[PDB]
Amino acid sequence: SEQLKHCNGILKELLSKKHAAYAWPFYKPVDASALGLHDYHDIIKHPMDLSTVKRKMENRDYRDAQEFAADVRLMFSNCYKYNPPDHDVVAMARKLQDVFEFRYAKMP
Ligand SMILES: Cc1nnc2n1-c1ccc(-c3cnn(C)c3)cc1[C@H](Nc1ccc(Cl)cc1)CC2
Repeated sequence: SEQLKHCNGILKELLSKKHAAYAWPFYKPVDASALGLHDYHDIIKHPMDLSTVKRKMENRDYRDAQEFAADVRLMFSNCYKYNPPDHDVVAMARKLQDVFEFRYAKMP
């Protein structure tokens, strides 16, 4: 749909070089074992990341823009849930979510 094209545009922007300084932690699933975060999957029931959103978009998994937005917001919420509020990754999440929310609000 036209709204899903707008969502795909947002996704492309979130993955683009101009946001890479703060978007990079969200590019791929959290590899909890690689990071020593042995409680991550006890705390985060539904992991999400931009590569998974992209795969879902490419596979036409999303019914509508609302479903896409719920996944992007789940990704940020997982970050806010797991990490202390003063962690660098939380500051990066807030900045990337600001990009997302302002452009999602421009949906046709
Ligand atoms: C998102 C998110 N939500 N919870 C976490 N993550 C996260 C995802 C990926 C990476 C990572 C590390 N390497 N690669 C290639 C990816 C690091 C983190 C966080 N760690 C972190 C993040 C940013 C900075 Cl500046 C310092 C530490 C802790 C776990």
